[PDB]
Amino acid sequence: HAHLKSATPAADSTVAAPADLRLTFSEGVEATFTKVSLSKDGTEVAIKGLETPDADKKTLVVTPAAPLAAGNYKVVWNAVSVATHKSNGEYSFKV
Ligand SMILES: [Cl-]
Ligand SMILES: [Cl-]
Ligand SMILES: [Cu+2]
Ligand code: NA
Repeated sequence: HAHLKSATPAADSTVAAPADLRLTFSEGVEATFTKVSLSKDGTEVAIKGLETPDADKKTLVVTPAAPLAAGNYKVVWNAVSVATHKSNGEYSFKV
């Protein structure tokens, strides 16, 4: 199963408004079937796009519609690996 190994913004870190979120998994994930919920103080934030650029499909780029307002973000993810297996988790961060 795909484990989330790291993100940027990194879990609990503080950053300036990033362009996007990068989620780096122990395995290839499918952009098509993978879900990522981004919420800011308990309100859905608009994700415009999910993509795996590289061919290993290990890094998931999650592009919000707007650049991110300063504050507290919860990421809830439901990965679907290149072998079709579902895993899930969550983490927080701030800008
Ligand atoms: Cl995990
Ligand atoms: Cl959304
Ligand atoms: Cu597995
Ligand atoms: Na199976």
